[PDB]
Amino acid sequence: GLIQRRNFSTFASEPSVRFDFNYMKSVTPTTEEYYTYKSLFEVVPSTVPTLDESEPFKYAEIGHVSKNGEVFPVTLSFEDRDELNEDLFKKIEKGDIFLPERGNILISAIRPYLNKIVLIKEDDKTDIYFTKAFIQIKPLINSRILYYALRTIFSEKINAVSRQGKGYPTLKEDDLKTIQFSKKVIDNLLAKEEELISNIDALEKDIKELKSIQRSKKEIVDEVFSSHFNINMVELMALDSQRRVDVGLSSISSLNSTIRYSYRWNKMKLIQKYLYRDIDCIEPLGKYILSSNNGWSPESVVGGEGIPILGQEHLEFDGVLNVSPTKATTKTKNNMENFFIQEGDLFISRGNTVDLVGLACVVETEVTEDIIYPDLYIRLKIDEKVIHKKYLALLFNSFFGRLYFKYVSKGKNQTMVKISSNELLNYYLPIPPMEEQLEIVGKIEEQIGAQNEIEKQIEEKRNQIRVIIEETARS
Amino acid sequence: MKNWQRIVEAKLEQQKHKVAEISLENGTVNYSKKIKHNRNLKALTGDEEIVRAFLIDRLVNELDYKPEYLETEKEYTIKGGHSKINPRVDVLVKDDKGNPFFFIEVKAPNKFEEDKDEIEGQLFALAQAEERDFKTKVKYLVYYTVELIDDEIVDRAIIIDFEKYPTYTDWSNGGFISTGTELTAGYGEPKKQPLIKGHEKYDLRVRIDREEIEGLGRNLHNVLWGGGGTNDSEIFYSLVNIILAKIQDEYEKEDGQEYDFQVYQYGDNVESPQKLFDRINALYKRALREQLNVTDEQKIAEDNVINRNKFPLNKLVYTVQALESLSFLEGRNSLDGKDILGDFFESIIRDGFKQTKGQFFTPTPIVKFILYALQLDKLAIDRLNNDRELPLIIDPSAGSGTFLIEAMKLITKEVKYKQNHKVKSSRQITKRFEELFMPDHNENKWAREYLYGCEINFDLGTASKVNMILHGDGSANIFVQDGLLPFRFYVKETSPNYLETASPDALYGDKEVNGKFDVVVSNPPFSVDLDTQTQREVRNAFLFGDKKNSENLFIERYYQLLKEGGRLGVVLPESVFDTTENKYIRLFIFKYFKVKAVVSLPQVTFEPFTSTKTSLLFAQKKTKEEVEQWNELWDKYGKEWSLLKTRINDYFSYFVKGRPLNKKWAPDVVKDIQEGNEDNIRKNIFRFLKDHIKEEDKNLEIKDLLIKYAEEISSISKHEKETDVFGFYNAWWVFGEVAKELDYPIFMAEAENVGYKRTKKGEKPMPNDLYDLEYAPSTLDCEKVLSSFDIEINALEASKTKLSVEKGLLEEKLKDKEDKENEKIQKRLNKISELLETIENQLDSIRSKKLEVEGILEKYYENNKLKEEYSERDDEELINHFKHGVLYQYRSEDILLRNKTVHKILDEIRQGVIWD
Ligand SMILES: C[S@@+](CC[C@H](N)C(=O)[O-])C[C@H]1O[C@@H](n2cnc3c(N)ncnc32)[C@H](O)[C@@H]1O
Repeated sequence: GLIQRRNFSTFASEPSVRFDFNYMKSVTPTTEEYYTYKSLFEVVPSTVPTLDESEPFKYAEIGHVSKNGEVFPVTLSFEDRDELNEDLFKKIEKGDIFLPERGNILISAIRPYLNKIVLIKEDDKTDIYFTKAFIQIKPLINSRILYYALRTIFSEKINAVSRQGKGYPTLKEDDLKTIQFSKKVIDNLLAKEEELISNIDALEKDIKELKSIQRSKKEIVDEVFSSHFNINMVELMALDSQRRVDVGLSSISSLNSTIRYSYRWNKMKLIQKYLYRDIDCIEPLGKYILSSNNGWSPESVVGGEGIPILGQEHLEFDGVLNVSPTKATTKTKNNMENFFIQEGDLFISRGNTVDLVGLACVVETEVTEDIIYPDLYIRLKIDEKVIHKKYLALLFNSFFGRLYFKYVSKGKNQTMVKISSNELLNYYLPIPPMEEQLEIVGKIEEQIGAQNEIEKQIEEKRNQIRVIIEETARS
Repeated sequence: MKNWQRIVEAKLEQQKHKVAEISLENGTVNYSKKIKHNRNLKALTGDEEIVRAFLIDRLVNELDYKPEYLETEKEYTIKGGHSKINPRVDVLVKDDKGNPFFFIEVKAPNKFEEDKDEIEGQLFALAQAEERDFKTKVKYLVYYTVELIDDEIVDRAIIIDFEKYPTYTDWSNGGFISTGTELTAGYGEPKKQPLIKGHEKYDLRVRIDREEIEGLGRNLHNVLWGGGGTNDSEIFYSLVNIILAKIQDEYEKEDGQEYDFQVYQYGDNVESPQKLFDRINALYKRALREQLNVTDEQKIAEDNVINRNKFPLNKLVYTVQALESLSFLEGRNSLDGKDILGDFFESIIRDGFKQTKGQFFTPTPIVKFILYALQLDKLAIDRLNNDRELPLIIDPSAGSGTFLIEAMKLITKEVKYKQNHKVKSSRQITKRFEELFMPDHNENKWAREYLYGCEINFDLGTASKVNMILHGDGSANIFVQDGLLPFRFYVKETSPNYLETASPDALYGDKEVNGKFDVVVSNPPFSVDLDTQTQREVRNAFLFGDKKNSENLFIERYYQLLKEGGRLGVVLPESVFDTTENKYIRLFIFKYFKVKAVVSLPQVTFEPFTSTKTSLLFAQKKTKEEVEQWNELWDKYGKEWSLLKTRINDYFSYFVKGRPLNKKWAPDVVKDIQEGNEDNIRKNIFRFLKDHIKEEDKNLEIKDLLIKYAEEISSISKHEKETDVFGFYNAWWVFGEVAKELDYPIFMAEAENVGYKRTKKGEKPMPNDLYDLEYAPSTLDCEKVLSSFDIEINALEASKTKLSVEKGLLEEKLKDKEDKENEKIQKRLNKISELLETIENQLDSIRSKKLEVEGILEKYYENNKLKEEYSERDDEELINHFKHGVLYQYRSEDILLRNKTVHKILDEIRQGVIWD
C-alpha cells in the first residue's frame, strides 16, 4: 500500500528506460546536490592472477561471506582433485577467481539485499582469493567511511538499482555507476570523519571483546558431555597422541567378530576402552537402528532457479541443521519422494575433512518448501523408544564420535574421508536412560542460549554503530 | 412457510384408513396400538418422523400390505468395539415364513446426504450378526428415501446384494449396480425406468439445493480420488469427458426419447465393461463431433475416451448413477435460477487438478481486482446506455477461463442487480436490456456473442468450454487453437466471428490488425514455446519476431486486438519492467499505449508454484492522432540527435585526433572555430550531453570536459539495434526529449499482501491490500430477518404451550389421585417444569439478542435499505456485527467499491485514474 504517482518524463532517467515500483520510489521530483561515482569511487576491472598450484589458496563463494562482513574462506590446493572440489576447480580454471587489492571495498553482485559488503584493508597481511560477482571499488575518500556508508546509509540506493527479472536481484557495474550520492551526507561525513571513525573504532573494539568472551559450540558440547560422563580431556589428549600402541594377542578378539588387527582399529578400541571404563550400558547402534538411506544430488550450479540444495557448511555442531540453501538444481528427476528434507530427521555427514566427518544434525525448523539434501548425507531412522534423535547428533558432534570417526574413516586424503553405514551398524554408544539424554540436551540448550545472549548483544552493538553513523550523517 | 407440509397434511387427511395420524396443533404422532413398541414416542424430533409416517401410511393404504407384518423399533443389544451399544431397526418387513425380506432404515432428510458412510457402521454389522446367529438368508438389503423431482415426492431405493459381492475387494467392481431405482408391486422384479425426455412422470431434477450438492461433490471426490490427493491426469480429465458426454447427449436427445446416459437393467444385471463403455464412447465421439467444432475426422480416428488400464469402468458406472438424475445442460434453477452446477465445477477444478510449474491458474482475488480496476462494470453500463451494446472481451491465454467467468459474473451482477439504477429506461435501451439480460433462466446468454478466448491446450480448452456451458454461456467462442496464429485462422462457422477479421495498419508497419475488442485481460505465460511448424510464418506477422523473447510477442497481440481506446489489464512478469534486453518492448508500450497504472504484486501471490515476481499493467491504446504526434516528435528530435552527434564527434576528433581544420567536413564547426566562438561549442556539448552533466562543468574548458566525460559520448552516439521500428537514432536520448513534451502522470502502487498464503500444506489468509469486501449488504430485507426469528420463536412457543398443557394436566391428576405413588410423578413434572423455565430463560436471551439485532437494523437500515452514510462502509461496528453473531449469514462478500475514502489500492485506482 504505497502510491507514488510518478510522471512519464521520469521514465527516461535510466538508459534502459525502466519502470517498476522499485527504482521509481527512489526517483523523486525533488532535486538536490549530488555526487557521482567519478568523485567517490572507481570500479577496478577484474584480472586473472597467476597462482601456484602447490601453495594453498583461500577461496569463498558468496555464502562463506557473512552478512556482517566477516569472510570465512576455505583453504584448498590445486592438486587435491577433491571430489567436492571438482566444480570449484572447473569454475576457477575458467577465470572465476579474483585477487582484491588493499584498501578496496568489495560489493556482492548477487542478492544485494543481504548486505554482503567486504572491506579489504592493509592491516591483514594475508591475501584472500575471491570469486567473481564481487565488484571491487577503490575509495578515493577514506575507505572506512565509504564502507560504513554503503553498508548502512546508501544501501537503499543499491537495492533500488538492482534488477530482479525472472529470478533473484542482481547488481551490475553500470547500475552501480548510475547511483546518485547526496552532497550533504558525504560532506557531513567528511567534516566529522575524526569523531565518527573514533566512535566506530571504540564500538568495534567492544564488539571484538564480546566476540573474545564468546565460547564456541564444539567446546559447549565437549564440556557438557565430559562433565556428565566425568571424562578427563587431558587424559584423552595424552592417549590419542601416542602413535605407538602395544597390542596383545588376546585383545584382538574383543567385540571384533572379524579378527581385524590394525593400528587404527586397535587405537580406536584402546581409546574406547579408556572412555567406557567407568561408563556402563555400552550398546551397539545396529540393534537400535531402523534404517539408513543415502541421499544423492545431481549436477547443479549456484542458483539456477531450480529446487534448492544444501551445502556442507549447513551442518552444525549444536545438532541443528541451519537451513539456508544457496544453490539449486534446475533440471528435474524422475523420483524425489524421499530426497526432500523433513522435520525431526537425523542427517549424517559421509564425506568431509577428517575432523568434521560423521557430523550429525537434526532438522527442527519447519521445512515448508521441499529441499534436496546432497549425496554427502545419510538420513538415519532410529528406535525412538530407546534413543532420542538429538542425543545421537550431540554424541556424534562430541569427542565421543569425533575420536571414533577420525580412525574409522577411509579416505584418499585428509581433505575428504568417506564413512559408510557398516561402522554405523557396528558403533558402540553409551546409552543411559532417556531421562539422562533429555537432561544432557537441556544442559546443552541452556549453555547455547547463553551464547545466543552474547551474540544478541553483538547485534545490539552493531545497531548502535548504525545509529551513530545515521545521526552523524543526517545532521 | 413451506407449502409441501400443507400438501402432505391434506393428502394424509384425505386418506380413508387412519392408521397413522399427525396433529400439528398438539405436535403429536399416533400409530395403531397393535404394533409392539419398546418406547412411547410422542414428540416430533424433525421431518424424519413426518417422512416415516407418510411412508407407513402409503405402504398400508396404497400397496395393499398388511400393517401387522411390519415391525418397528425392535431392540438388539450389540457389542460395538469395546463397549455395548443398543441400536434399533426402523422398519422390518417379513413374509409368512418369518424370513426378514426388507430391512428398511429411515434417515432424516437434513442428514440424508452426509450420513452415507454410517450404512457401513449401522447396517452391515446387524446383518452379519443376524446371519451368524439366526441362520437367516438376506436376499437384498433395501434402503428407501424420498426424491424431489419437479417439486414432486417419489420413491428412491438402493438395492445391495451381499451374496453377489462377498468380499470388499470384489464390491469395488460393482459401482452402483443396484437392481432398480423404484420398487415393483406384487413381488415383481424391480425395473429401472429410463427418464423419457419431456415426460411428466419422470424427468431430470431442477431446483436442486446446495445441501445435496456439496455432499455430492464430496462423496464423488472421495470415491474417484480415493485419498490420492493431487496427481492429475486420468482422475480429473475423465470426469470432464463424462460431463461433456452428458451435455452432448442431453443436447442431442429429442422430447419423448430417453437419455443414453442411463444404465439399463432389464436383465437384473448390466455388463459394465461393455454396455456402459459403448454408449459412453459413442456419446463422447458425438461430443467431440458437435460441441468442440468437429476437429476433423482425422483427430476423431485416434480419439479415446478413457484409459483401459488406468481408469477402471467401475467408477464410471458409479458416476453414471450420480449424474443421471441431474440436469447439466439447462436445469440448474437453484435459488431463483442462479447457478449451482458452476460452483460444483470450481469444486473439483480446485481439488482434482494438480498445478505445477508451467501450469498455473490465476488466483481469483487478482482476477476480480483486475476486472474492477479497469472499471469494466461502468464501461459496460455506459456502452449499453450510449451505443446500446456490451464491451467485447477476449483472453488470448484463457486457460481454465477464469478471467472470462469472473467477467461474465461481474457484468451480469452489475448491470442487472447492483448497479441497475444506472441504465436508462428509454424504449430502445429497455428493449436491448430485455434481449440481453432479462430471461432469468438464460441471463448469462450475452456471453455467446461477446466473450472470446484462446487456449493452446486441448484438455484445458475442453475443461474451459464445459465450465462455460455449466455457467450458462454456451461457449462457441473459446477457441482451442494457439493465441499467436494469424487472424484468418480463427474460424468457427457460427454466430458472427469477430476474431477472424484483419486489416493492415500504417503506423504498426503494414501488418495485420484486428482492432475489434474493447477490453483485453490476460495472464500471458512465461517463456512461451513457439510451434516449430508455424514459427516461420507466425513470427513474420510481428514487429519483433526474432528477438528471442517469444513471450514478448503477446504484448503485440494486444495492440492487434484492442481498438482505439481499448483497455489492457494483463499480468506481466517483472522482467518486462526492469531487464535491459526488453528495452525494445518497453519502447513499444510507451509508443502505442497510455500506461495508466502499474501495481507491484508481492512474491507470494503465485507461490508455491512459481517464485518469480509479477506486476500488473493497466494501459489504454492510443488513437491515430497521438501516434502521429509521437512520430513527428520522434523525427524532430532525431534530426537534432544526428546533427549533435556530428558536431560532437567533430569536436572530439579535432581536439585529440588532430585532423586539420579544413572547410569540408563541418561548415558550422569550422565557421565557429575560425570566428572564435567557444560559447556555441559549449552549448552544443551541453545539449548533446543533456544527461550525465552537472552545472559545475560550465567552468570546464572544451578539452578537459571531453577528456573527463569520454565514454558517455560513445554511449550516447551509438544508435539502436532494431533500426527498423526505431530508425537511425538513439532510443534513449530521443525518447527522453519526446516524453518531455508528452508528459502525463502515471499511477504506481505496491501490494504487500494479497489476502492469502498459498502453500502445499495449507491456506492462511492475511490482510488484503488490494481491496475490501462489502460485508454489509447494500440491500437487506428486514421482513425476512424478522420472520426468521419469528419462526424459531413460534416453533419453540408451540413446544412451550404443549409442555405447559401437559404439566397442567399432570398437576390435575396429582390433585385427583391419592398421591400414593404419584409423588414421583409430581417430582418428575416439577423437574420438567423447571427445565421449562430454563428454556424460557434462554429464549428470553434469544429475545434480547433479537431486540438488539432490530436496534442495529434501524440504526443502519432505513426504508429496508442501507442508507448513504454507511454506503462507503468505513463503519467498524457494522463490519464487526456482520462478521459474527447470527449476522454471519445473509451478508455480502462482493468487493466494496468506495467513492469517498481511499483505504485499499483498488480505491485509488478506481478514483484517481481517468480512462478514455
Ligand atoms: C499462465 S496459465 C494461466 C492462464 C489463465 N490466466 C488461467 O488462470 O487459467 C496459461 C497457460 O496456458 C498456456 N497458453 C495459453 N495461451 C497459449 C498460447 N497462445 N501458446 C502457448 N501456450 C499458451 C500457457 O502454456 C500457460 O501454461
